Amino acid sequence: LPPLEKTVLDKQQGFNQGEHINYQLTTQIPANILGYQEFRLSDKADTTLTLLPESIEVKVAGKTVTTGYTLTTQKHGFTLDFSIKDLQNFANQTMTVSYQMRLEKTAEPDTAINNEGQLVTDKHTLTKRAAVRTGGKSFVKVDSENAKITLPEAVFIVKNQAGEYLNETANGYRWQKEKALAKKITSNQAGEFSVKGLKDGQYFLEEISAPKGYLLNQTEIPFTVEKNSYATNGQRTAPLHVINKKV
Ligand code: NA
Ligand code: NA
Repeated sequence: LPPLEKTVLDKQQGFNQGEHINYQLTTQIPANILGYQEFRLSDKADTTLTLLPESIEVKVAGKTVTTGYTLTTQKHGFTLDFSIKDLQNFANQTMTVSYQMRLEKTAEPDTAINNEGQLVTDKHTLTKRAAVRTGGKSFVKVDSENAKITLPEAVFIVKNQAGEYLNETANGYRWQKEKALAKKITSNQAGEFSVKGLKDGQYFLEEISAPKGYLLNQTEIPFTVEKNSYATNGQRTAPLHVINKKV
């Protein structure tokens, strides 16, 4: 029975919202492919993943293939419905399908985000899912003397190790040099705020606006994004306390 592999490239640190994720389906065309009535490769992903249809590339033994199939594409997946007769030329060879999907801003940190690769023939159906993640961190803005006095209207931007600034575009995040494009994050009535949709890393907060009555911390505030720095099975990780001294 023809096999099925699904892989994701460089998934070790998770991914940013907006990042283009490289996926691959691999199978092997059976020697007796002419015996089959049906042969279809597909992916159907979570709605947190958007397919880039122009990315899709079918190769056999390294060579790009453009006929011998009908491609269907939708927002969160595709189907390649192959002509049996045409696959005879590729009997006994490896076929890969490379494609990309964008992680949307609806992707929650510390959740399994699945795709589902599938090979359907008339004899059998093979299914293999893969999973990706993004990360985040919670914070709470507090008085330096009293951790229970939580402070609204504190405004921060985020920086990476290079001193670049997190920008929100329509589709997700990008690090860039212009401070005026920096996405702003503000502590709420409970003093709380978070950063969601970053891959693993060491990043920093820079306070650009203090709560009324309080000083601006001139020191950048380091924080780590990694697996479970935001949540563990729905239960939220405890916020980093960000302290403010009063005038
Ligand atoms: Na087919
Ligand atoms: Na959290």
